[PDB]
Amino acid sequence: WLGMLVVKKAKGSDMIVPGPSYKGKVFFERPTFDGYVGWGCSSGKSRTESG
Amino acid sequence: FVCYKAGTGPCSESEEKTCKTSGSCRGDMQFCKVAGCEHGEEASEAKCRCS
Repeated sequence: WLGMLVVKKAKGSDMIVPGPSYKGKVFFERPTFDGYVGWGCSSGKSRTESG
Repeated sequence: FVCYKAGTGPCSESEEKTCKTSGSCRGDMQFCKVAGCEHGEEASEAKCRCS
């Protein structure tokens, strides 16, 4: 947001690291190896236990 | 590998055979790792969950 780096969109080729419980969550980011990507949902939806 | 549809139960032979042979199915990390899977979350009415 400060203009330092550039965030990348949600690419389907990225793997989600298991272990955290994504149930009840709405948005979460994961720093990948080639940049920074995020994962979110639409209105009225949330991730499951797997995410 | 056992497949079953959420709410309905075990699916018929056609969809499970396509899930096993084609590779465009939807499953857990083990299935996506040993046979590949497509997670494009496209418009669909139901999908036989395999685990």
